[PDB]
Amino acid sequence: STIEEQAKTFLDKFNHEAEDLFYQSSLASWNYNTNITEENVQNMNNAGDKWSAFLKEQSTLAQMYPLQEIQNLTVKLQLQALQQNGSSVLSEDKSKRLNTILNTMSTIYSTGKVCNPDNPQECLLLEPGLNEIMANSLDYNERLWAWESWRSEVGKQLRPLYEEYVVLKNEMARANHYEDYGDYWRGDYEVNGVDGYDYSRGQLIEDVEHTFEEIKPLYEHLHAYVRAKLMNAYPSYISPIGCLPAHLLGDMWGRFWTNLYSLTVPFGQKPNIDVTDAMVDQAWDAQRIFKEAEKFFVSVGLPNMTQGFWENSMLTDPGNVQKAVCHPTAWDLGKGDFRILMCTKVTMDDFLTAHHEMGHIQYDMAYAAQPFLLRNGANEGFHEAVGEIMSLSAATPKHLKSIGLLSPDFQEDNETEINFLLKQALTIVGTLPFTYMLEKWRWMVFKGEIPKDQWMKKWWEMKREIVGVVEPVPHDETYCDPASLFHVSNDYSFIRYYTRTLYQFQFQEALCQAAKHEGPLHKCDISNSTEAGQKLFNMLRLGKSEPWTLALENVVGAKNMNVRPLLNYFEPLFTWLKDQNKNSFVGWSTDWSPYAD
Amino acid sequence: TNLCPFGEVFNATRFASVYAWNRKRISNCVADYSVLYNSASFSTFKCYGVSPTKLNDLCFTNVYADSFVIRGDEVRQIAPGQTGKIADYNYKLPDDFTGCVIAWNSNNLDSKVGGNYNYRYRLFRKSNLKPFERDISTEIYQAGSKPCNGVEGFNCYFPLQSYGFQPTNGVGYQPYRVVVLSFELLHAPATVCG
Repeated sequence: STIEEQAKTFLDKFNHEAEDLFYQSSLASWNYNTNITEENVQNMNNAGDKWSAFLKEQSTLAQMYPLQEIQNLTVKLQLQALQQNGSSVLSEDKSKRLNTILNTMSTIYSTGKVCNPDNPQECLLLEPGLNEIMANSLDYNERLWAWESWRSEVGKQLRPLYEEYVVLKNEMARANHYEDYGDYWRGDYEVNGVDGYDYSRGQLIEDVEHTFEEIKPLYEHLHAYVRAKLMNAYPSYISPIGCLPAHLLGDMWGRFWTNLYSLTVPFGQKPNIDVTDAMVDQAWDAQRIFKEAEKFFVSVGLPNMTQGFWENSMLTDPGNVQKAVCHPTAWDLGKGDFRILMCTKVTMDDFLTAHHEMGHIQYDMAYAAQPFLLRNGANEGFHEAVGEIMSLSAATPKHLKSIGLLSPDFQEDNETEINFLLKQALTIVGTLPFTYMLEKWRWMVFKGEIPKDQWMKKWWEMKREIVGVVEPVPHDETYCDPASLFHVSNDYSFIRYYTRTLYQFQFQEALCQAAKHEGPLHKCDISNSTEAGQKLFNMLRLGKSEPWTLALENVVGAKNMNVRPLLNYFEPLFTWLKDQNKNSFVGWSTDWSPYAD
Repeated sequence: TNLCPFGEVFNATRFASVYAWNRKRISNCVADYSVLYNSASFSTFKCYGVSPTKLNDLCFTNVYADSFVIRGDEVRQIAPGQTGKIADYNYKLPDDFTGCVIAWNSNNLDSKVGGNYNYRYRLFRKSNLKPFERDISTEIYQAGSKPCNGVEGFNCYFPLQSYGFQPTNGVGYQPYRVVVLSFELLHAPATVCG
């Protein structure tokens, strides 16, 4: 007889009708992912558009209910998730043009070829073609061609399309009572309705900027060490005081520095930790791997897995009679169905991802009692952090020697832990300024603070100053470099990969402090201690029903984000870096370029 | 003495719906519950007021065998002192129940690939059902005060909903074949005794 009751009944009928459609869509997609064929290629379209029509009528009907008359927080978070109009506010012609542009950019990106016409042998595919030409090559000009020609062709056809995209998305955003597309993309960290844990859209920039300044000296010493070590490979193309060129960072764009470890190893004679050479000889297959991985989760107090998990999960490659893409995901079909489909290989990398997907499924099964719309992580960075520490705590020599992956007496020396720490740092500390700078340029361009003539000037101006990377060749306005990335061409957001790295080390330091561990934070293991698991479970069960600030405080004890635990994790390597950086030069000059002659 | 026909109560190929639960009157037969314990298939065997050991020495006037199908994580609502979508709209148990609730899995029998949508339950109702009554209707439910005259429109819905039973559902949603043996004592001779 009131607004809250009407919304409640509406949500009841939505809930008891959405699962029977989502499940059939999930089952059809599962069967297709098993069998790559043109026979069932349209079942994805059928399931998608059936559930899409359902959702669109539901969202259209959901707008007769205002948000000012609701007092229940649960119902408010439930209704606020259904009222998001999206792109339905635009006119029919505008929506058709928008969809045409969106399809065109993706088709150009996916069917885009880059080749050297003069030499026929200089032609190769993308994966494992043009992707590995940038991963295990030590040539300068050969890397430069692949760097330049990819953006001189694919990115030069996306510029007028991206300009139309910018104007159309700005028009879309300004009609949902928003300011810009950037404000649209910052709205998922926004928290309101609670006293003492509120968060605003304009405070994210302030917090990110505060953390960046604190991080800057550690990255500065790492940057100096890496630049000094890279001088041996490229002595005639770098200046000992300037910047680092963009086409030598280990991949196409520079998101990760991992592939540089083969050249920047501190102790090259010490045998690196290895488990691929043992897994082959240990008669180790997926069945035994999963049998072992269950025990670790039972040890700390987490429950057991179900019967259908073993039967319905596909593990090893089904030969060549059929195709399957297994890009890394675990599977939750709904209605109590948990399965897994992984690319099994005999390598170091696969024990860890078994534990990782195990943790994903554990998080899924933790909040299965929440209502239909609230079955998710606290924010877009929480789900990937809880699966990353399970791999951290299982690779330690304390644990491996008890399950035998390591030798019974694999010695621990300071010539091995430094190697492990630097391998960790190359992947984690080499990406934060990259994510920061990309999102900053995106925000400023969406706000209109950069006029068109400065689209490709300010990009390199911030690149050269914040992250210490310069370009090999000058680019005028006709280019579009940011659009050459997958997430940009498919309009995906990017700040989650910045926030999750902050969250995960806070979690690990809290857990290994509570587990009563004495020694360096990088030698810690929470197995055989149920207190750490019981502490993580209380956060895991919450789901989306609480703000993320409260979720963070319930485990660590602080409502904000901090870099002190990360700096403490890396302090043993920080001391070594400072000791090794006594005679070098620390800092970079912004007035240098490789083509300024 | 003939064998009490528990086969038509325990191994029938098709059963009833919860909102239209079938009710079988068992009288003047020698029911044998000793084989029930050793079946090694009963996922749930709980008796309130009586015990399995005492079940073979007590003779009862009548046996109401109410038989239906529900999800697995819902048999707990078939008990005195429970709340949910089934304890108030479909089938409720009085606080003074003196019988047994027998439930076992039937995943591979009452399920088919592609779905089995022959079982239904109520979703919306204006009130709550008092003990031991059943209501069957297809009337239009009015959420607000418009009103609506037989048309599914603005806050007007259809109250019946179907169970999506399939081979691969989780244990919480798998079909459980529930028989609620309602022991009761009346003013009539008792010969339903093992």
